[PDB]
Amino acid sequence: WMLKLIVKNGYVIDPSQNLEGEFDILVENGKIKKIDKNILVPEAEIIDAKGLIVCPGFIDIHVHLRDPGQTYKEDIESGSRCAVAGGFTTIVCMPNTNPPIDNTTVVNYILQKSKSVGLCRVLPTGTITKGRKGKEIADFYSLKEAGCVAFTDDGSPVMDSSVMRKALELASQLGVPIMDHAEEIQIARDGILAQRTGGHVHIQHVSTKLSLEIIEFFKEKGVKITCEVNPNHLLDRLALIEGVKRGIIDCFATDHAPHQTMPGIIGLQTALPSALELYRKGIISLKKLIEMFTINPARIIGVDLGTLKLGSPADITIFDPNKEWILNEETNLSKSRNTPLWGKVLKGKVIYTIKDGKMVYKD
Ligand SMILES: [Zn+2]
Repeated sequence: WMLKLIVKNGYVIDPSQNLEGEFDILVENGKIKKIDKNILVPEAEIIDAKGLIVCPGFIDIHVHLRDPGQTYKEDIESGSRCAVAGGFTTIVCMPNTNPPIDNTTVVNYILQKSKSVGLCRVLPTGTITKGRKGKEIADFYSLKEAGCVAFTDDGSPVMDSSVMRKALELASQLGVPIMDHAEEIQIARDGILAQRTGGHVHIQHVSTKLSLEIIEFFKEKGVKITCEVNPNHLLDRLALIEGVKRGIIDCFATDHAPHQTMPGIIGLQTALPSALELYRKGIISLKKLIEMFTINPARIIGVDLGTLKLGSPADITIFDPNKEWILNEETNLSKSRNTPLWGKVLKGKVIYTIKDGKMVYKD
């Protein structure tokens, strides 16, 4: 047993606290104890983070773990390993498993599997409708009480506006978001219903300038609408890039989508170097990049993660923004390989991931 850990010599960035600079972090018994220039205490393990960025552990709010149902493509274990290698300490799994996440048995399965794997926290979402069939609303209260943090029929958009409106009403009562998603009309419908219900809607896919302008319209009017983009897809790509620059897009989300034969691509391990390309091209600041992986996704799902506040669980990611590497058979932790980044030089690499004060990944 080791009780204390010092992360020394790193560049700490914690946007939730407007904190940034060359600081050490003292972790004691799994929680953040002190952040200061220079810390040294006896009987501590020391990580030397010189030349690295130290930030809250990343949160990935759109992952397909294919478990249950298609576990030859990915499973909770392999997806969890991809996630911590990518710097993520918390991942949110989508409910289009087989069977789908529409009852408490499936929720329990995912939570028990995740506890047995012991790498990142896996938060389940539930379906909006029973069987994702689009007709009959699921039991949100029971699903939420079992652990679901959001609801979506992901895979297939909810088509009936009356179903979406009911879901947003129930969601508003429970304080959780609905995740959704011809594109432009659906986003407008969701914003309008979010405004009328007081519900929070998260838009999972935006591909056009008009879509971004509509979202920004709703955000300016104070509607609880947020959206995401997959950094791996950024390299209407140019319109998306402007949306990121202007702050319309709240968060990066991988949409890790394992396949073995739009197209969905795997993404957990490459999210960071992809995002860092936007930083190197001057599209976003480093602080904004970290926000979009930490505090912003944390706020979208309403969890007290994505910070380095004192007393918080010590979920910490430590990365080298300039380290070149390649996603290939030597580094891939997924059961699938479906990404146009396969075999290409990436720049930016997680070096350590720490969850509850324990090193769960090391480069
Ligand atoms: Zn999806």
